[PDB]
Amino acid sequence: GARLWYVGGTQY
Amino acid sequence: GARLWYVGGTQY
Amino acid sequence: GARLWYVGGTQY
Amino acid sequence: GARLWYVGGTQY
Amino acid sequence: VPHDLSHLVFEAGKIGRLKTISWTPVVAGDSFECDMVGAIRLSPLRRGLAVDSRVDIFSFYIPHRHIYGQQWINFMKDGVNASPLPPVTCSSGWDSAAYLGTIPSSTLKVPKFLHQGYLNIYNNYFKPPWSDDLTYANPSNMPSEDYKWGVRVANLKSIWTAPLPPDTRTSENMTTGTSTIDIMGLQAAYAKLHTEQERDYFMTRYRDIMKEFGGHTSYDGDNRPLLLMRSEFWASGYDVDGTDQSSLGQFSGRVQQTFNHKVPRFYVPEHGVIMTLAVTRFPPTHEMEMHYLVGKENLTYTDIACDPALMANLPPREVSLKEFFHSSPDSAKFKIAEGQWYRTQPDRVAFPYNALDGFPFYSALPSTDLKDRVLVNTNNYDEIFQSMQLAHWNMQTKFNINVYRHMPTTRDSIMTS
Amino acid sequence: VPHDLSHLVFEAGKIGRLKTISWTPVVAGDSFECDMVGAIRLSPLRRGLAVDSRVDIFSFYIPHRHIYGQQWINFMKDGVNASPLPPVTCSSGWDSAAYLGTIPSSTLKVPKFLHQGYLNIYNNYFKPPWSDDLTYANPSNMPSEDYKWGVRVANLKSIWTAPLPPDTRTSENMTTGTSTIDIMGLQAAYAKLHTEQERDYFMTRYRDIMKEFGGHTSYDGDNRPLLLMRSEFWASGYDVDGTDQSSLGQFSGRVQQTFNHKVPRFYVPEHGVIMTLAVTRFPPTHEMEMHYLVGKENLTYTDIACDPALMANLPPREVSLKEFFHSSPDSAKFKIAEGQWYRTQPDRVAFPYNALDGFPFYSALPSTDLKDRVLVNTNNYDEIFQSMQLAHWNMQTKFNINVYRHMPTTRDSIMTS
Repeated sequence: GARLWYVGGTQY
Repeated sequence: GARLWYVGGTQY
Repeated sequence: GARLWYVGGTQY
Repeated sequence: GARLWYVGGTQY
Repeated sequence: VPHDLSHLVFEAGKIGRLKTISWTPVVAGDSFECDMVGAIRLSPLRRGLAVDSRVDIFSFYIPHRHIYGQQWINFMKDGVNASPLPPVTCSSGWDSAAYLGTIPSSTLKVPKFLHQGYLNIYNNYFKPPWSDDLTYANPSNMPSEDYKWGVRVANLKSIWTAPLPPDTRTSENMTTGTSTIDIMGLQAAYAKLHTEQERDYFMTRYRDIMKEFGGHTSYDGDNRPLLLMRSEFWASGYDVDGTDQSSLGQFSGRVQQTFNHKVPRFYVPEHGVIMTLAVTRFPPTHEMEMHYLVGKENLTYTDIACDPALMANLPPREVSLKEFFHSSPDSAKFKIAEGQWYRTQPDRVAFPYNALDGFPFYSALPSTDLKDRVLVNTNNYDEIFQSMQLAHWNMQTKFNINVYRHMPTTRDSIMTS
Repeated sequence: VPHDLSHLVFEAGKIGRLKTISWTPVVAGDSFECDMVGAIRLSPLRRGLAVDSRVDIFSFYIPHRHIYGQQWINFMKDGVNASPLPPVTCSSGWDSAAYLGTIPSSTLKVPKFLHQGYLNIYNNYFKPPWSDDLTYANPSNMPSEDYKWGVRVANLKSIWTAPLPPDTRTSENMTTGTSTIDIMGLQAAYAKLHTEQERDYFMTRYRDIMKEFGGHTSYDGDNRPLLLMRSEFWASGYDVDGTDQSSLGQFSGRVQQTFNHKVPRFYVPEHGVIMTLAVTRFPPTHEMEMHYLVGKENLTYTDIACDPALMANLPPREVSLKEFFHSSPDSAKFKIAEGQWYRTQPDRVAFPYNALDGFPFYSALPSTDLKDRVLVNTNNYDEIFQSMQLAHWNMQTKFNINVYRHMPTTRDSIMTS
């Protein structure tokens, strides 16, 4: 579904 | 575009 | 014809 | 592409 | 003309560490394409296969200018009599540049663009985003295992493995008057916090705070290595049945995975290196993770009802490794989004397992510390393999590269003529 | 939504100096388009029209990052509580920012991106290419007339007005042995000189030495203002016939030129300024230039025959302002390409003229110095006009701009709500 994890950008 | 100037009505 | 002036690049 | 190795002929 | 720069690669590394497997110096104006095809193997594990590991192969382009800055610019300008480009220094070990997929020259020194190039690729795409940059000067400055097998990459997103940014505000004060508040000031207060919150959660990167403006930033605006191609896959294999008197009913999982990666032709704007790195990881399955609601004792209306109005309107919740792990200290905290426990589900491993070596799971308890307990804890996989002098995983690939240039030629260079 | 940022422009400046006529601060992600339409007038000249002047209007995009570098990056990241961006300082004169087409704030200070922005646009597209950068810190550091009317642009290519780069080698030694030369070393000697010669003549710019590699460099690689649009035209008008007892048979040339410039819609990647500058110039017609072959006394086979083999194979020829101008010192030199006198022809002005004010020609002798005698000598046009408190040329244009954003709105900002 919708986004979940938020680190402050993109983490591979 | 959209309105800008606001005097409190109409000023000729 | 062919180029002539050469300054070392572009001069406006 | 093009040749590379040069020994002075053919080496098997 | 086509320059066949193909070569074989015999690789090996740890589990959650980024490692360079191939690099090809490129010149300004040449087109680069590669077809990397091989097989990925894990060290022999102690029992039969249980869970497939996921593999990520990356190819990036980092122009030299990005690395030497103005020094490079001058070098190109100066031309033939430009001052030589100083390489970087390394540590006393034939396996002291490993992370750079190269053997440190005879003097234990190596290209800075190999080092910084690598540094730049991690600090921009792997390092957690609230995290601090690897400002290592030389490979002789990075931890032994960081430069042996490579720096630790981040665990696959879980609930506890992707906490909210630790610097995340749980409250915000507006200095008010003693017997009055400014109804208009309050409004403003909210506008500022918004801009702050966004930076904290999503735009920790310039290129990011920009994009939300509806603009774009060239990888040249923020000196970021350009991600050319990305392949991801799950490696598998088969079990081997023991058949002697003593090991009849015993198995050993053999993970042989054929993979392929294709970097489409690419136009190299300037001189630089193309780095190709690999990273092997397992889903963050811990043998002692408990469902938040089942680990936190008294269940309030806010925790159990999933009232939209509530979840959609209160501050992030600070929790401890203790509401998620069965023995874990009450003291190791992290911020979670309210109702996060309802958007997810941990994997569950019966206790009968936590006493068994051969299972690619997380035995040990997390790492009190945020960072460390996110970027994967490789070592907790040492017990999953049999014997190993080929690390945790080994790879045998044939890097089929093809570069189209405007090169002299082999005979016209050796032909003084 | 469309933001009408149109405005009128009442301009005026000198002849061969670059001057900012309009600038519009833009935000990341907005689209910018402009339609500049007006008329260009020259001050009233002393006699009838004789030669049309050419006009160049330029619109460039210089992102802020380009100007504040990392300081800007941090500013955007820091957000609301970022340290303010320090403006630049200016000189005591209401006409002390003129070149920036803006009135210096009440404290005689102005945006650095207005200053550096301008600096960057000259040092990258107008300043002669062998020439040194305008490393002015603040407008209070630039010559009075450079910042009043703007820095001097380069004269239109002539034979004497586009000499070979002054640092151009007329010879190259290869240290040889006493009684032997290395046939192979010699070969190499030639390869190096080649690379040198190219840099000298064509690739004095990184972005240039790159392009000849078959690559490309983003205006972000070398921080160069991006040239969005360019209009060029020749301004004309008509003569006015005097009709009183004394000035019947006398005329005054009136130069009224309707022009238009269109900057096609443009996507602003990041926050920055769009500078629009004008430059008015006359062809470099001197009243005393002589044909090289006619000014250099004894004509040798090499000068008169135009032997292909010869011209195509000897070093650049060093000449003096004396083989081209009738009184000029034997001492002021410049390097020309052999046979250059056969690829060209100077304009010719009868002596009857050199005693007449009202003709947009070069009266005075060149300027012993290379630089100065290339970048136009404006002042030698002062005598061509009648009276003038509107400089040499004045302009009246209506800058029809249209920006498409994602703006709040006029009522929703003043509506605490």
